[PDB]
Amino acid sequence: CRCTQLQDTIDEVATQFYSSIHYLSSHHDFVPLPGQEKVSDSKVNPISAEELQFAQRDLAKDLVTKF
Amino acid sequence: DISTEKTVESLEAIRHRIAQIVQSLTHFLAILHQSESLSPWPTIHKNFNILLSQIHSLSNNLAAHSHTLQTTSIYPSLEFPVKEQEPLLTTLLRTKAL
Amino acid sequence: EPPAIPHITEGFYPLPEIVETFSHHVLQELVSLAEVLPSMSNVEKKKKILDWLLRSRAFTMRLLVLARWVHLSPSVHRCIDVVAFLQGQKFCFQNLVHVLQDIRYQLSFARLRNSDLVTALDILSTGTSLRLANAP
Amino acid sequence: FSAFPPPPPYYKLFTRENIEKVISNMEKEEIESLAKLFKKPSCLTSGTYQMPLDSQDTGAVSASSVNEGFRADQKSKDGETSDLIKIPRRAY
Amino acid sequence: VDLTSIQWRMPEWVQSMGGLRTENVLEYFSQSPFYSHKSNNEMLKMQSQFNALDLGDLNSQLKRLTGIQFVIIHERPPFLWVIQKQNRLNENEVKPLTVY
Amino acid sequence: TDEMKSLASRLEDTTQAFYDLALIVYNLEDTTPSDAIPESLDTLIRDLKSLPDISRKVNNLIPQDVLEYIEQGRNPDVYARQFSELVQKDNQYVNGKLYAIEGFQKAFAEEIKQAYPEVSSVVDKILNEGKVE
Amino acid sequence: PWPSEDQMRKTLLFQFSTSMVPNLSATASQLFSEQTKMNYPASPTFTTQE
Amino acid sequence: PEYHYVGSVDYQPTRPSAHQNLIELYGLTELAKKVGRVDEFGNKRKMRRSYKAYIQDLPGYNEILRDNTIKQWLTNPIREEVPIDIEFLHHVFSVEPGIIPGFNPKVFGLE
Amino acid sequence: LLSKVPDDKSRFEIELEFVQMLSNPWYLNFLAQHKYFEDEAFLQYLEYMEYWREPEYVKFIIYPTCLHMLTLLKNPQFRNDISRADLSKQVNDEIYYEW
Repeated sequence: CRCTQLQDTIDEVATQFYSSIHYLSSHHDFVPLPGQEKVSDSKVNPISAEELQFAQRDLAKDLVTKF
Repeated sequence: DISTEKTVESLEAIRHRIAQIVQSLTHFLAILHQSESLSPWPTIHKNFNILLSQIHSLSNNLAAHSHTLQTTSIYPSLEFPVKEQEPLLTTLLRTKAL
Repeated sequence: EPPAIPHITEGFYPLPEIVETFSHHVLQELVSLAEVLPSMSNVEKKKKILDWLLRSRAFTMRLLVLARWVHLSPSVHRCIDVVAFLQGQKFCFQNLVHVLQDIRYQLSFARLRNSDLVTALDILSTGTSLRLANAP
Repeated sequence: FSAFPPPPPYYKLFTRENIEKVISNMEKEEIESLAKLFKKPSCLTSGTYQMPLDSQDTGAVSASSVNEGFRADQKSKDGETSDLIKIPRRAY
Repeated sequence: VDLTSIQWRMPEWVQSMGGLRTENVLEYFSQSPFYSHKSNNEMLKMQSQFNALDLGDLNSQLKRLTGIQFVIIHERPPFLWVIQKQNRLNENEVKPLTVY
Repeated sequence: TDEMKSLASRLEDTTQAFYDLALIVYNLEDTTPSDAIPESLDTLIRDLKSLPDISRKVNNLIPQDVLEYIEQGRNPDVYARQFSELVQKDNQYVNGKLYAIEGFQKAFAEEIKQAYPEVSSVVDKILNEGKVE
Repeated sequence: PWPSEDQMRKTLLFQFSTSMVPNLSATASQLFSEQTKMNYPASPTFTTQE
Repeated sequence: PEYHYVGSVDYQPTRPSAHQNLIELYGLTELAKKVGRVDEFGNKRKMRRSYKAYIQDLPGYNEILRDNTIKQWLTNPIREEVPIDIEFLHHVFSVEPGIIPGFNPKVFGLE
Repeated sequence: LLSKVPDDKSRFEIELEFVQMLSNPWYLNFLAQHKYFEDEAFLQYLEYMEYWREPEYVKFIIYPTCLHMLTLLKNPQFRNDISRADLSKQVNDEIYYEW
């Protein structure tokens, strides 16, 4: 009972590792530098800058709670 | 296109033959169902015979147009594509032996 | 200095090779047409000479376009190399994700779960008592 | 459209004739001996797993960071300092 | 191996590339036991290594070539495509050996 | 480029030699001196000899896809455009991916810090070990 | 729940069977069918890998 | 008092960094000036889809054709030279002035 | 009457796998369609499969269902109804639910 569930939780952690990184890579990243931002809007599928920060903060919180 | 129309009349003939044998098989089925006890051997035997005559005629047609029927090949397209979503096609054109 | 970066060597035809094979093929085609010609009608001689002249001129033009575009070759090549690098960085991200999935798979392969003794005891008596009682 | 492998050819071999020939063999006590060799169930003890005999080993897959063992009717717990823990040893 | 009774597909391949295309229909075909690796389309694929191409080029080079070729007979974008294993010894005349 | 200029000069010379000879043979009349049409053919062959040596002088490399573009009649300047454009595009793309993980790490480290303060020294040492001297 | 179809494909009974059977058989044929790095210039279309 | 595998390997950052503006770094900005969609003044850059811009200079009506033969001339490149007998070709190329049917001089595009 | 050509070890690997096949209901359905239940030899071979219920032997079997399946198949009316597609789906669904 207990032992199997904890086993499930560490499995849950690994899944969270790659899930998290993948989510972040998937969603908008364009950073202009000097120049002006420009996108391949279709392939990009951007997300809001604030949406980004909030989502990565959320992801950190979830992972630390898992630990 | 001449080969195509020759194959057309050929497969028309086989269509007619198979039509007639469907009618004879359905008739047989009806006579079977007609009486709750199984039917008398004379009559069923008679019907086996007519069935034989039908299938013999069919085999003759197929061997006569055997060359033109094994050169031609069947694929569905164009207008079936409206109903193409269905596996009915695969079941209808399947040539797996029983 | 500008930072080292892989230089991309394949996918590229040296302009000198292109012009060389083009010269040599056009000349072969001339030699080849020069034998069929004495066996042909005069009107046909002319018709074939004409056709070759114009086809070969179209090819020469393709090479003229090439020659003019050449001056952008090093710039473009530099691009190609940069893109190569950046692609490699993306490949890095993806590749990591795949490795993480793979080790998660090995993870499910390594855990062990507490035995279903119930089913085992039922199978002592050679039936799956569960699947029978349950099922209508 | 979907299909699966047919069972062994020797299923097709069975007849109650050859069965009766092997009970006649039993009554007496080549072909018959081959039949009974065919009828025995010779189980196997060890060594073959594919389509292991014991569960998988962690040292077998990669390097193992620690080893331990606990005595019969005794457990180990000690006090070492990371956040100054005083708790059971496996769990730590 | 009897090739006619059987029904084949690789949804894993389709998802890997993505959607079902003209060219992806011919690649899909390339994965199938129906395709033959001695094919003329395979010889072409071997000759060009990671470069763009064009489709009109594909038919025009199919005729230029002599031997066993797999072409699209009819094409319907949403669901179904039609391929045939035609053999042309010379250009402009082809003997269809199989349909697919 | 002086060599490139000599090459495209000889190329244009050549396409004009073709044009001239095709004209000469299309408009053929007794008045035309016979010595004038083999002279044109001469100029042509000797052009096609000059082409390999000069070619050997240039020495740039053409991308395959460029050759393909020229083949299909497409403008090679379009290729150059697509690649510079792509350099910028992928630049921003990658850069921002690295930033996205950056913020992800910083969030994770702060959350660890409040959650597991005893190892704060460790995590700071972790950020410091990634950087250059 | 029960034996994997592909495991059925690979089972030693089938391989034994099809050893004795010619590969020409029709239901075995249905089961049978069911069973990098580049220096080259990248494509000038932008690609997000998937 | 130290966790395992933590800081086991030191690494310097990647040599080129994405965060750097690579267009400047590798000197492609002059290229972008020369080929970009937008002029450095802000006006738009028109680029034919075809290479007509270079056929525009040359005499004659010139159609744009698609022929992959030069690729093939590169897959099967030929040996170093071909034999050439000027006298034979001179002889072969003397042609009678008579007309040629079915051929128009539109390709010449003189007028 | 071809001479038997079996292998000792191989046929217990095989008989294990065959029992497993018997666990699958769709395999039973195909089996019935192919009228393998018409043959008495088959049914004697089924009783030979009874050796697989023995403890040392059953210790090897992977899918328990087959055992149950086997006792289920001892009724012939059941055989003709696993020829049926509807009942087949009923059986598959019944496992799926237990699972």
